[PDB]
Amino acid sequence: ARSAYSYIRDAWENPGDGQLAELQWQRQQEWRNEGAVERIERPTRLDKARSQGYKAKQGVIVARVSVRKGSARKRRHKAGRRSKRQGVTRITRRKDIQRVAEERASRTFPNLRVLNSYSVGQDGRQKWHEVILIDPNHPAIQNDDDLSWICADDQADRVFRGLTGAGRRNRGLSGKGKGSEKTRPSLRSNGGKG
Amino acid sequence: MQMPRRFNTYCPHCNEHQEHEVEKVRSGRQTGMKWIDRQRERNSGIGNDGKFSKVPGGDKPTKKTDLKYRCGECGKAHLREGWRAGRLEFQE
Amino acid sequence: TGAGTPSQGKKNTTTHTKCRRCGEKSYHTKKKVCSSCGFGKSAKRRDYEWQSKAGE
Amino acid sequence: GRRIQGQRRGRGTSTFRAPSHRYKADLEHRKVEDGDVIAGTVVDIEHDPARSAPVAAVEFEDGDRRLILAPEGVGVGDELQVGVSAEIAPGNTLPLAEIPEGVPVCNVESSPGDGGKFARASGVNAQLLTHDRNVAVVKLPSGEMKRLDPQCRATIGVVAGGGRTDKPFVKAGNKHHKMKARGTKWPNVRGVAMNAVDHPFGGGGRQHPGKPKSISRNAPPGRKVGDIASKRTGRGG
RNA sequence: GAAACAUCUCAGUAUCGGGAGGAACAGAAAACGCAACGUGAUGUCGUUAGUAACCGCGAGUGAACGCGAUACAGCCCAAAC
RNA sequence: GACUCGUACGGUCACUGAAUCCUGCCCAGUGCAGGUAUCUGAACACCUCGUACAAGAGGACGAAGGACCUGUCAACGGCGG
RNA sequence: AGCUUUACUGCAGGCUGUCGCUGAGGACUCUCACUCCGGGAGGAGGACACCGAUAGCCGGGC
Ligand SMILES: [Cl-]
Ligand SMILES: [Cl-]
Ligand SMILES: [Cl-]
Ligand SMILES: [Cl-]
Ligand SMILES: [K+]
Ligand SMILES: [Mg+2]
Ligand SMILES: [Mg+2]
Ligand SMILES: [Mg+2]
Ligand SMILES: [Mg+2]
Ligand SMILES: [Mg+2]
Ligand SMILES: [Mg+2]
Ligand SMILES: [Mg+2]
Ligand SMILES: [Mg+2]
Ligand SMILES: [Mg+2]
Ligand SMILES: [Mg+2]
Ligand SMILES: [Mg+2]
Ligand SMILES: [Mg+2]
Ligand SMILES: [Mg+2]
Ligand SMILES: [Mg+2]
Ligand SMILES: [Mg+2]
Ligand SMILES: [Mg+2]
Ligand SMILES: [Mg+2]
Ligand SMILES: [Mg+2]
Ligand code: NA
Ligand code: NA
Ligand code: NA
Ligand code: NA
Ligand code: NA
Ligand code: NA
Ligand code: NA
Ligand code: NA
Ligand code: NA
Ligand code: NA
Repeated sequence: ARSAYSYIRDAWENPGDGQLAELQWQRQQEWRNEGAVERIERPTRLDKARSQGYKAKQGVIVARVSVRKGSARKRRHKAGRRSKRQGVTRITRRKDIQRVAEERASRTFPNLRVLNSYSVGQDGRQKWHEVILIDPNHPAIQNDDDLSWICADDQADRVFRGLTGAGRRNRGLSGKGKGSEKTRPSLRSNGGKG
Repeated sequence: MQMPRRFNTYCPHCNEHQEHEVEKVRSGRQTGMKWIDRQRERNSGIGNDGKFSKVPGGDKPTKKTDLKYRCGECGKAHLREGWRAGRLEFQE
Repeated sequence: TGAGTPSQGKKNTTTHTKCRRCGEKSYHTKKKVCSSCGFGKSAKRRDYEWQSKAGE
Repeated sequence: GRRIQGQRRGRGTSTFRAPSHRYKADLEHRKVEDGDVIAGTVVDIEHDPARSAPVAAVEFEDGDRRLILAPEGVGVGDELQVGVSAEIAPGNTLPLAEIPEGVPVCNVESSPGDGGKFARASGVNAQLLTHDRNVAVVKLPSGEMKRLDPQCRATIGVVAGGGRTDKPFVKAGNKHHKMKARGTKWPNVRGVAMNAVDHPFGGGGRQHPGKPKSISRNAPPGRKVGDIASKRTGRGG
């Protein structure tokens, strides 16, 4: 039979309808008054969190992060530039807001490592994402066969090197075939043309 | 100059002389779906758009003759070289 | 007044001093920042790629 | 070119800033839970460096000592009041509603409780005209008819120092001393006296503006100079 | 550079911000598409090829599948119960 | 964030440059501003055509702006045959 | 190279429509988001404004 989780999931397919709609219209009011990064005791979207690796366990942390909506906040050129490079308004960043969120979170918790993140809505001027972080030093995690992998040294600052899930997707690594000639194994090894 | 609306002449399709009717080529309408149309949309961005930033040329003092010759029997038309003519009016 | 020799006479102000962190006489005692190692501005040591030829 | 003077201003550097650290008080109406029972005595009359007009030191019944925007005719010893029931005399502050129409008011609040915004310069005064349960109309010193919340507090009387503008500065030095007490760069060089690079009116073999002086409202900073969105110019007709 | 120059080119180069390791990254197909009764995770090397593709269709720019090699390795959750 | 511990007797933006006698005529062009029946005026949504969808073509509505009208020269300037 | 402009091409900026935030009953009411004033209670404003996106106009300010 359906899991209880499936209901949380099925409700979030349309955050603008039903009870969830009224829930958001309410939460966001408190959210808009919270800070850039807020640690929260429980995931707002349980199905999604667990689906992404979450676990009600010691060393597993979650924090909601809000980032501004829109294009790049860019400064107009202060020296000679050909028309092509004189833009300001339409320039957008190559890293998506969800990735900016994962990074701001990880910096808030210097000892933790980003495991994954998911969207929890947006109002007219900002987006909120809940990031799941892990304490690579807690034995509760060092002894977990499903998460201890994030304890290895080579997983340090994984979010800053785009090893996150949203990182790899944003790096154009989803497709294993056509279209990923300039993305795999890395953007940089491909001359940064991806 | 003046020009007969109809007259006998060679029909390249029938391969035999027949009465043709002369009409001025009316411009067909563009679809905006040709390859060039997609390149304009694709290649236009921030700053100058290269070729797509250029504007219409000018005019020659007199234009050449742009006509269609329709074979009165088979109904098929053919084109011919044109010649400079300040004005062209048909007779009947 | 000439901007040359005559304006050289008022130069008795101390700015750049021996740096507590790198030992170079680049610690601006008024700004409290080392122009050489970045002490007082950066936890990380001051360093730029333009300090050497691009392919080296 | 180079940024024009109007642009250097915004950066808020020393040259353009006001000598705030030399200012006495941020004149604002007192707050009263209600009742109006608040009253105090004028202890002194000081000079206000920020407004070139007198200000009054006042001690209230609850120990609070604060400078106040003094109207004309207030002297040491006098007792002033602040509240809904305050007496209707010069120097007292009460909401427009409790104020009788046709009475000169000063230091009027835009939003009730904001502390006073309108009519606070030397000798000026607002004019309460219409009352209502909803709107209290006041005629500001500019001549405009301002619709206001009757709950907006205001002081009775005209501001002190009236007529300050009647005497001419006579000499640059006097202007200098006044200018030094304000957030203003002075003296003023005419744009037409500058180089093209420095101002849209600069350049030429003789002094005259390049184009016409009336500039569009939409003009960008760096170009909005001269007669801004003038509806007309000159004195004729 | 295009014998000017704006797209293009120089070049995702120089330079800047953040960060890992002894190597990084990638990686067990919602692949390929010599179309098959076929191949079978990923890097890399040789080639495919200056080919296809781009481009004031100017100057210029420029892959991939496959193949021959190197080395090979395959697994764990979420949910159902 | 400056102006601003400021509020039109303010402060901003310009021109002229103490006093004295004065400062004519011109709103066609250009600028600014106000108005505007009508005309013109983009995109979204909407209607028609087209396409089992889509590209695309047309229509209706019409913002600021423009046409048109007015004000204005101590506004740019003009004051002849 | 600096400077100019009704040189060519663009880029900021201002104005304006539209979409999102955004809700209840071609003109209108409301309050619950949102904004602002108030120490608070509460007041004003209010689906507009702000902000994000886009479209047209102006645009040697660059
Ligand atoms: Cl991390
Ligand atoms: Cl013809
Ligand atoms: Cl003054
Ligand atoms: Cl194969
Ligand atoms: K170039
Ligand atoms: Mg363009
Ligand atoms: Mg010098
Ligand atoms: Mg000063
Ligand atoms: Mg104040
Ligand atoms: Mg002057
Ligand atoms: Mg000069
Ligand atoms: Mg200029
Ligand atoms: Mg002169
Ligand atoms: Mg002059
Ligand atoms: Mg060249
Ligand atoms: Mg590599
Ligand atoms: Mg050429
Ligand atoms: Mg290239
Ligand atoms: Mg391929
Ligand atoms: Mg002079
Ligand atoms: Mg030059
Ligand atoms: Mg506030
Ligand atoms: Mg220029
Ligand atoms: Na961290
Ligand atoms: Na790319
Ligand atoms: Na493209
Ligand atoms: Na000039
Ligand atoms: Na050349
Ligand atoms: Na050249
Ligand atoms: Na090109
Ligand atoms: Na005129
Ligand atoms: Na005029
Ligand atoms: Na020069």
